[PDB]
Amino acid sequence: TKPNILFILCDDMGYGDLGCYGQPFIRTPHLDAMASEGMRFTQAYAGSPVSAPSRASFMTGQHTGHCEVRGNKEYWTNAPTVMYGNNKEYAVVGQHPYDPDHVILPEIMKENGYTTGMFGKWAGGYEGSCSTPDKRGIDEYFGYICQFQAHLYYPNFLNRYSKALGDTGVVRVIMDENIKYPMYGADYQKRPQYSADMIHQKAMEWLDEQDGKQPFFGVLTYTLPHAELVQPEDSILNEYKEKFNPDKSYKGSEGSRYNAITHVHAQFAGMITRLDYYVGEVLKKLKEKGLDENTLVIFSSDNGPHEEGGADPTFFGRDGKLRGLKRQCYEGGIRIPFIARWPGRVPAGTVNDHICAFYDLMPTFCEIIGEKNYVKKYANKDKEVDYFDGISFAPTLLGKKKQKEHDFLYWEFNETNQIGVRMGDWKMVVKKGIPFLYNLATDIHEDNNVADQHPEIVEKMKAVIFAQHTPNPHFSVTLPEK
Ligand SMILES: O=S(=O)(O)O[C@@H]1[C@@H](O)[C@H](O)O[C@H](CO)[C@@H]1O
Ligand SMILES: [Ca+2]
Repeated sequence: TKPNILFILCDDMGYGDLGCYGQPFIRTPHLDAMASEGMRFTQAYAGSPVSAPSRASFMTGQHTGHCEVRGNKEYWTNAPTVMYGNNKEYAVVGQHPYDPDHVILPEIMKENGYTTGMFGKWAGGYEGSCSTPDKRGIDEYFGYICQFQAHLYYPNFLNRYSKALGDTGVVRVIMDENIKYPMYGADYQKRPQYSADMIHQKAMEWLDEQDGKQPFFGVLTYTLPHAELVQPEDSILNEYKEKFNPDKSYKGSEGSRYNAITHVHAQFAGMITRLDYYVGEVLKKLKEKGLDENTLVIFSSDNGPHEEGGADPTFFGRDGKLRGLKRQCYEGGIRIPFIARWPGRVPAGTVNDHICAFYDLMPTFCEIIGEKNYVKKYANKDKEVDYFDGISFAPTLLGKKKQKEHDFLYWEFNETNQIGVRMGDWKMVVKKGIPFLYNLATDIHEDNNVADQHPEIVEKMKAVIFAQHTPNPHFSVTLPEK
């Protein structure tokens, strides 16, 4: 009968920003109940310390030493204008496209008889590119094609692809009341069409059309709690304007599409309690429709905590254990919350220390849906080598037999010019070609560089960097000396 699978992947949430992982100032009751009926992962990693490559890793089953997308690259900077009211907007939006000759996860599900849904941020390819959801195995899409467009929670348009409405490809749905008002300044909050509510409703309409004939695969890529720090001025926000006193404000960034706002500690806390509430409505709806015993639901985040649009990770991180933010190959930039729930399949109230990353999700779903020897089926014969880097963690997720272990995890990132490797207790961060070494068992906060005492380990972990990194012309890093 094949099981349904939902993956809820949010935007710029830290390892320590949820209650069940140890946040002290924000309520997350729906996700904490999910973990209490679920399995909570303690050593789970993003594909990258930043959005586009992390999402590419998940989609491709490849690490950033091999992947086509290894960073954020914009294709809208020199696009022509289009006017929505008095608002000058970009006529083509989005980021670098996925390689059309390497398979992604939505296309494997389609081959296996699933119907496919995706609600929120795409960030896999610009409008008109070789990689938009219509061409890469998505039946029903609604949200933001472009990472930069997602900066505004009250935008001029959102993107749609709907077989059901007989769209021939991606269109723009114009937000008719928003366009009457500026994009920046005092009058911006006169915009009434809030993106995260409108995108959550479309996801919920899709789900209510589902029944126990065809299996369904859903990607809920909601933008909370990414900047800007603007939302509805309702009860959720007011609870936190109460708890936090005094509070700070944000001056704004017109060039970054982050609007000025007051009570920034209140804004950020409200945005996480709002996302928790959405996840409450998903889990209830699955029970309401008799879907709960045959649906796997996973919650995670695309990278480490942020400091954009008035965010204050220092205040919210008071009791946290990990070093660093988004963009850093330090543990705080890559390690993320990961919760799984499947009544009577995934054991309830469990913690799981298995060392795993987003590039492991492709083989994990393949093993769950019955699709055997996926590499030989989907690998491209016209390539000199078609890399697949993942190991399935389906065994440990069902607490059964034969869990296999990585020799290493690997990450590289251009903006901070860093490389990260984890090999058991040992962790390497290369900065501008110089290796730093830490033991995570004696030093989780990565305070003591012990490269001096451990040269045999340093060379081994360089031997991994040399074997795993391939040329990519679009994104570059400095390798250490041989
Ligand atoms: O989470 S990320 O998408 O990496 O956030 C980044 C954001 O920090 C940066 O300012 O602009 C890019 C645009 O591609 C993304 O929106
Ligand atoms: Ca992100």
